[PDB]
Amino acid sequence: AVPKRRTSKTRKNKRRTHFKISVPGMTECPNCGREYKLSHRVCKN
Amino acid sequence: MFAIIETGGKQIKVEEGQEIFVEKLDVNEGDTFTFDKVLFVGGDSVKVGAPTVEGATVTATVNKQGRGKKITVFTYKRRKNSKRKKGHRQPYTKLTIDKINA
Amino acid sequence: PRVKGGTVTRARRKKTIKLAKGYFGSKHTLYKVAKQQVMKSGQYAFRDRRQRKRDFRKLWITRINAAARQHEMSYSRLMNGLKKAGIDINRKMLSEIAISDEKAFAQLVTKAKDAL
Amino acid sequence: MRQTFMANESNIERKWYVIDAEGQTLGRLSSEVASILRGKNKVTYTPHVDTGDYVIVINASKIEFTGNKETDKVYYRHSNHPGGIKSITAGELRRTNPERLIENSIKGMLPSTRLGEKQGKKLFVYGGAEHPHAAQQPENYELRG
Amino acid sequence: MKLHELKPAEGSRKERNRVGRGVATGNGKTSGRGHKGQKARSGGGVRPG
Amino acid sequence: MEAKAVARTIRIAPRKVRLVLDLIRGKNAAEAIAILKLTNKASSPVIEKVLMSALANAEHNYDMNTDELVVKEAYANEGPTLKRFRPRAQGRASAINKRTSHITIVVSDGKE
Amino acid sequence: NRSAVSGGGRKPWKQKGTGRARQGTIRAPQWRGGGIVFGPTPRSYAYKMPKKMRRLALRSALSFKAQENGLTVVDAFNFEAPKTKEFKNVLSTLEQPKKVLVVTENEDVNVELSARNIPGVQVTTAQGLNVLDITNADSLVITEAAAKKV
RNA sequence: ACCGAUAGUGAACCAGUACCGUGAGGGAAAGGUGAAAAGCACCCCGGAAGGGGAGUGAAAUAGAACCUGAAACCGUGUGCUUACAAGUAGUCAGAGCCCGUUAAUGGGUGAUGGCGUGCCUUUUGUAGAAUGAACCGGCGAGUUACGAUUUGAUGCAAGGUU
RNA sequence: UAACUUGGGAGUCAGAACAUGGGUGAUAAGGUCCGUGUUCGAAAGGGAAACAGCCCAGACCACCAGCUAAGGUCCCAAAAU
RNA sequence: GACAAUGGUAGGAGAGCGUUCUAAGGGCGUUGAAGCAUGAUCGUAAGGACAUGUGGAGCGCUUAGAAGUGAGAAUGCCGGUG
Ligand SMILES: [Mg+2]
Ligand SMILES: [Mg+2]
Ligand SMILES: [Mg+2]
Ligand SMILES: [Mg+2]
Ligand SMILES: [Mg+2]
Ligand SMILES: [Mg+2]
Ligand SMILES: [Mg+2]
Ligand SMILES: [Mg+2]
Ligand SMILES: [Mg+2]
Ligand SMILES: [Mg+2]
Ligand SMILES: [Mg+2]
Ligand SMILES: [Mg+2]
Ligand SMILES: [Mg+2]
Ligand SMILES: [Mg+2]
Ligand SMILES: [Mg+2]
Ligand SMILES: [Mg+2]
Ligand SMILES: [Mg+2]
Ligand SMILES: [Mg+2]
Ligand SMILES: [Mg+2]
Ligand SMILES: [Mg+2]
Ligand SMILES: [Mg+2]
Ligand SMILES: [Mg+2]
Ligand SMILES: [Mg+2]
Ligand SMILES: [Mg+2]
Ligand SMILES: [Mg+2]
Ligand SMILES: [Mg+2]
Ligand SMILES: [Mg+2]
Ligand SMILES: [Mg+2]
Ligand SMILES: [Mn+2]
Ligand SMILES: [Mn+2]
Ligand SMILES: [Mn+2]
Ligand SMILES: [Mn+2]
Ligand SMILES: [Mn+2]
Ligand SMILES: [Mn+2]
Ligand SMILES: [Mn+2]
Ligand SMILES: [Mn+2]
Ligand SMILES: [Mn+2]
Ligand SMILES: [Mn+2]
Ligand SMILES: [Mn+2]
Ligand SMILES: [Mn+2]
Ligand SMILES: [Mn+2]
Ligand SMILES: [Mn+2]
Ligand SMILES: [Mn+2]
Ligand SMILES: [Mn+2]
Ligand SMILES: [Mn+2]
Ligand SMILES: [Mn+2]
Ligand SMILES: [Mn+2]
Ligand SMILES: [Mn+2]
Ligand SMILES: [Mn+2]
Ligand SMILES: [Mn+2]
Ligand SMILES: [Mn+2]
Ligand SMILES: [Mn+2]
Ligand SMILES: [Mn+2]
Ligand SMILES: [Mn+2]
Ligand SMILES: [Mn+2]
Ligand SMILES: [Mn+2]
Ligand SMILES: [Mn+2]
Ligand SMILES: [Mn+2]
Ligand SMILES: [Mn+2]
Ligand SMILES: [Mn+2]
Ligand SMILES: [Mn+2]
Ligand SMILES: [Mn+2]
Ligand SMILES: [Mn+2]
Ligand SMILES: [Mn+2]
Ligand SMILES: [Mn+2]
Ligand SMILES: [Mn+2]
Ligand SMILES: [Mn+2]
Ligand SMILES: [Mn+2]
Ligand SMILES: [Mn+2]
Ligand SMILES: [Mn+2]
Ligand SMILES: [Mn+2]
Ligand SMILES: [Mn+2]
Ligand SMILES: [Mn+2]
Ligand SMILES: [Mn+2]
Ligand SMILES: [Mn+2]
Ligand SMILES: [Mn+2]
Ligand SMILES: [Mn+2]
Ligand SMILES: [Mn+2]
Repeated sequence: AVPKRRTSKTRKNKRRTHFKISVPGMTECPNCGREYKLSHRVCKN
Repeated sequence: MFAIIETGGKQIKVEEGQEIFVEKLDVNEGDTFTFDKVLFVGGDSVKVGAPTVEGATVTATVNKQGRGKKITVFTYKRRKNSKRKKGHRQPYTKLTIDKINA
Repeated sequence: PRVKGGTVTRARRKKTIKLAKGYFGSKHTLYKVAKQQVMKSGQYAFRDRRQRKRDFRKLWITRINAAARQHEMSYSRLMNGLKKAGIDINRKMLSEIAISDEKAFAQLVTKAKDAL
Repeated sequence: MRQTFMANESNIERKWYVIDAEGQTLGRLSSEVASILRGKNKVTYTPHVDTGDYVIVINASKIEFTGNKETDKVYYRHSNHPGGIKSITAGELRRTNPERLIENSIKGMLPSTRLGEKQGKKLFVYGGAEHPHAAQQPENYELRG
Repeated sequence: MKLHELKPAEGSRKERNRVGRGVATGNGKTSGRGHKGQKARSGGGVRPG
Repeated sequence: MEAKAVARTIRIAPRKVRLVLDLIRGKNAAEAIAILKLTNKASSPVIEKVLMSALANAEHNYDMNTDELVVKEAYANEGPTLKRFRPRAQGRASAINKRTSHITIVVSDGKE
Repeated sequence: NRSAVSGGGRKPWKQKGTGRARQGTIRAPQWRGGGIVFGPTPRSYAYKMPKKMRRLALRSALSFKAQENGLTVVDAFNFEAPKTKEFKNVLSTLEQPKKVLVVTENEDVNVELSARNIPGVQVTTAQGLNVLDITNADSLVITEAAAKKV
């Protein structure tokens, strides 16, 4: 099966509104500097 | 007050002092024209022409003798290979009114 | 002498595109599509200019019908009586009168009931 | 575009009117009320806007028919499911809440335009004699022949 | 007749006709329809059947 | 004035780079670097290096205070694209587009 | 034309089965780098006129120069000079033909004056006679024109 | 009164060459910085690529994939607008908001109302569910030679013409 | 208010419905074959809900003027509750 | 100045627009040509100008002459991009 008519720039963009990526949940290292991902390790300091 | 002068092919309700537009009068640009057909006269003390309120007249200074914006007149018949395109600009006379029934 | 393409086609086409302005997406962009929408546009406007003359006459007439009903008289009889009295006023006029001067329209009406 | 007047929602006003349905035939009430709802009965009428007045029909329960419309007149309906013409109800079933009788009947005499759909929201029907809507202070309205 | 002003005799020379150059021109099928406006165009020089 | 920097013909497709770019756009430069370091997409390190270089010559060249800096604008544009194939069944080949893109970032203070 | 172009003669693909257009040659006119349809080819561009007509043209041109301004002169001198420019002390204008009776080489090497052209009368073309602006026949050549073109 | 880089040779470039076929054989694409290499010393971010300064230059918004740099196509910013509405997308009517012209009874947007089934081909008849076209660009079809005939024009004329 | 003569250039030789006089079929066909008339083809506009062939009527162009035709006049929807 | 006519497929007749080159005249151009872009400009149509930006060296106008002279469709060819 093939598309029977080309998608318009408008249709194709409407189809894409949900296709983002969410900004990662993140938190400041207490007194270390570089921030890290939530409930994840604080690294080597 | 009101006019209801019959100035083009059409009736026109003029109020005196308001510039109006009408199909061209071919009278020179500065000159004063008078409208000799007045069908009605409003405000206080109305006269109702049947037709033309008799002797009543509207006076108007001529303002301009222009032609309106071009309108292309395009047209076609599908699957028949025919079309016509004609430009058109309809000539007019703009003029301010002054003194109704005068 | 060979003659090359050059300018001409592009200016013809660009003319056509600029002609197509409020148009939806590809209708304002591609020459083929836009040429078609402009052609049809011309035809539509040509007929519409003619019909518009009617579409206003009817609106006037309904306003007259209303103003007449208000004085307990149908538009049919109002126009017949205005004819018989020889009033020869316009419909656009008769209605703008009914809007901007009730006393006057009432007077014309009374003129119309007379000679009926 | 020489000089024709066009009313708008800055140059407009719409009153509230009450209408007693008892003793009235359905259709001949309905048409009249529809024209009321549309603004057809004023010289300020102008097609691209709603210039109509508000209408409350009252004693909707007492609207009456001709013929054997108590029977014979069937109102259909379809659910968009197969065999779904759940459809039939006798026109007689104005006993079953008839605010819908008059509402549907008038509403079907208004244009399908979205403006027309909003024009039809100015209707208010009640089978009872009292209506909630005093405050809007409706004037009573004679039903012309 | 100053050579930057030459003019041909008042009745001499009409412009040549170019078929197949648009629809307004009045030729675009060019001429005929559907039959032996094919290129060989052989009505065999003088004959019927 | 308010400084910028650009990386050209990075070999990531523009659709892909743009996803990471949207998170960063309009943000304070510090948290922009954070979101960049944590977002685990392929374009993130590249975009990071670009934003770093941008803040860098925003200081060494135009001598702005680095900490007050904001990501005024970021985007990616189609670059030239390398064109390759991919042999298929029945012996047909078919197109593949290794696309590339120009990434741009512009940091800022106040108007003047 | 397509018969000329360096290729051709194998069908690019079978008629049917391809989902492509029919094609016969890679050099057919709608192809890039294909043959040309009805291009220019070499040919004459030259035509006969009745002889009397040519003579009429000539009288017409000469008498044209006469009805405006076409002057007549003594005759020639020596070897090779830009003293011909000095010769239009006689006050000829920017475009001129000298008309010698028969090949006055030397008068002929009054040439690279910007816009002057001398021939013998046995020549005397309608064109040269026409861009002309101001002609100068001398006398021998003038009488020879009058002899031949009567 | 031939071409001017899809032209003109197949070949303006180390063409009968990349490439393809066992072979005979088939057979491309690909020209342009600047007047001058003066082809960006040096500082900076980067492993590099690439970039911002600083410089060369009339110009690098001429920086080498380099004259001009159209369209399709991809993006970033926003002025008007849009989540009760059935749309060949426009046209006619028209409020609101924003703007200020090759100043003329101006420009952008458009709540809402009227009307409204693309184009081409081919057909008695096509919105057609009959054909064709993804889109944009370039290129792509009555010509020339000779003869015949007819009309117009010009010269002579019982002659005209080589 | 045309007609005919001579010459240059043509296109056409698939027709369609409706009405009507008829053959064929079954006083079947949106059938078929002839006669006559209109319309379509090549005809936009109004009516017949929509609807080449029906009814009214033939668009040089602009107008927010008027009278009409077929068809209409409670509401959708112009006009007689 | 009245008056009449002006729907149209195949098709016949007419008058014109624009493109490249040529001839002659007359001009513009680094104080910025062609080209490209934008605009609320003009003509009954094809089409013609003007201003601003870009561009960096060529080009109009008039009269005539000659044509590889006008593209949206060929499951057309090449290229780019969806
Ligand atoms: Mg719009
Ligand atoms: Mg057009
Ligand atoms: Mg009952
Ligand atoms: Mg033929
Ligand atoms: Mg073959
Ligand atoms: Mg000498
Ligand atoms: Mg020649
Ligand atoms: Mg083999
Ligand atoms: Mg470093
Ligand atoms: Mg380093
Ligand atoms: Mg610099
Ligand atoms: Mg630089
Ligand atoms: Mg409007
Ligand atoms: Mg609309
Ligand atoms: Mg003759
Ligand atoms: Mg003769
Ligand atoms: Mg019969
Ligand atoms: Mg029969
Ligand atoms: Mg018949
Ligand atoms: Mg019709
Ligand atoms: Mg039709
Ligand atoms: Mg309706
Ligand atoms: Mg020009
Ligand atoms: Mg100029
Ligand atoms: Mg400049
Ligand atoms: Mg322009
Ligand atoms: Mg010519
Ligand atoms: Mg094509
Ligand atoms: Mn998006
Ligand atoms: Mn072309
Ligand atoms: Mn609907
Ligand atoms: Mn012609
Ligand atoms: Mn024709
Ligand atoms: Mn054909
Ligand atoms: Mn034929
Ligand atoms: Mn052949
Ligand atoms: Mn034979
Ligand atoms: Mn294989
Ligand atoms: Mn060959
Ligand atoms: Mn295919
Ligand atoms: Mn070639
Ligand atoms: Mn050339
Ligand atoms: Mn080549
Ligand atoms: Mn080129
Ligand atoms: Mn060089
Ligand atoms: Mn470097
Ligand atoms: Mn410099
Ligand atoms: Mn490039
Ligand atoms: Mn460039
Ligand atoms: Mn809403
Ligand atoms: Mn529907
Ligand atoms: Mn509709
Ligand atoms: Mn065509
Ligand atoms: Mn189709
Ligand atoms: Mn077929
Ligand atoms: Mn297709
Ligand atoms: Mn026959
Ligand atoms: Mn037949
Ligand atoms: Mn029958
Ligand atoms: Mn039949
Ligand atoms: Mn008979
Ligand atoms: Mn036909
Ligand atoms: Mn019709
Ligand atoms: Mn006819
Ligand atoms: Mn109709
Ligand atoms: Mn029907
Ligand atoms: Mn209809
Ligand atoms: Mn009647
Ligand atoms: Mn009504
Ligand atoms: Mn005609
Ligand atoms: Mn007519
Ligand atoms: Mn012809
Ligand atoms: Mn300068
Ligand atoms: Mn040129
Ligand atoms: Mn010039
Ligand atoms: Mn061509
Ligand atoms: Mn194409
Ligand atoms: Mn392709």
